Amino acid sequence: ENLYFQGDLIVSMRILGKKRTKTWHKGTLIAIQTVGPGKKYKVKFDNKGKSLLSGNHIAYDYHPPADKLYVGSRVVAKYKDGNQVWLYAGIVAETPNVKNKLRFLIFFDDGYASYVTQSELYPICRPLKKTWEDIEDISCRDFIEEYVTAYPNRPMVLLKSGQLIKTEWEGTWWKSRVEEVDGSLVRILFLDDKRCEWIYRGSTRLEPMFS
Ligand SMILES: c1cnc(Oc2ccc(-c3cc[nH]n3)cc2)nc1
Ligand SMILES: c1cnc(Oc2ccc(-c3cc[nH]n3)cc2)nc1
Repeated sequence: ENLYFQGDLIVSMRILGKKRTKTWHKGTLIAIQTVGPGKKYKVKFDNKGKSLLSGNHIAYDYHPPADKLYVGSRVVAKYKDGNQVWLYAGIVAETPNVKNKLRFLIFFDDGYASYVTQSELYPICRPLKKTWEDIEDISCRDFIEEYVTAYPNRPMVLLKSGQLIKTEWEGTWWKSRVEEVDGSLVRILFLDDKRCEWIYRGSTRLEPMFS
C-alpha cells in the first residue's frame, strides 16, 4: 500500500538518506510503501537522484535531545576525512560525563572512533532491534555487539604519553608510541611511518588488550 503517515514520519518531510557511497545527504521523503510487514521510504536527494531505502537508512535532519540517546543508539555523525567532513553512520559508545568533558563517543561503521558534540549528531529513523546488525564489516559488528551488551563492563589499557607499545595495522604488529590520551581514546604514533591514529583504549589493535 502507499501511505502518507507512518509513526512520526510524513510524506514531504526533509530528511537525510544513505547513498551507495555510504555517506548521508539531504533529501525529501516523497513516498512510503508497505509490502506486508515490511516498509520502504522513497527519497529524492537535493540533486534529483532518487533511492528506495529501508527505515534504518534514513535519519531525521535535527539534533536529538540527550535523554533520547543511549549506549547503542544508531546515529549519523560528522566524520573527519583528512581536510574534508562527511556524514557517516555509527553507534553511541559513551554519553556526556565529567571524565569525557561532556561529549558523545561515536564508534563509526568502519571502526574509526571520535568524540563529538550534540550539534554533530542525527538520529536514524527506524533502527534495528539489535542496532549493530546493519554494520557490514564483520570485525567491527562483532566488536560493537560485545561492547554494547557488556556495558558498563569495559576493559581498557591505562596508557601514558611516551609509553612504547605494539599497535596492529593491516594484519601485523608495529612499533608505536603513545602521544596523547583524551578520555577513552589514545593518539598512537607509528614510529616507521611517522603518522598518528586515534584508537579506543579497549581496542584489540593495542597489543596489551590483544593479550
Ligand atoms: C528488523 C529488526 N527490527 C526491526 O524493528 C524493530 C525495532 C525494535 C524492536 C524491539 C523489540 C524490543 N525492543 N526493540 C523490534 C523490531 N525491524 C526489522
Ligand atoms: C570501536 C573500535 N573498534 C571497532 O572495531 C574494530 C575492533 C578491532 C579491530 C581489529 C583489527 C585487528 N585487530 N583488531 C577492528 C575493528 N569498533 C568500534
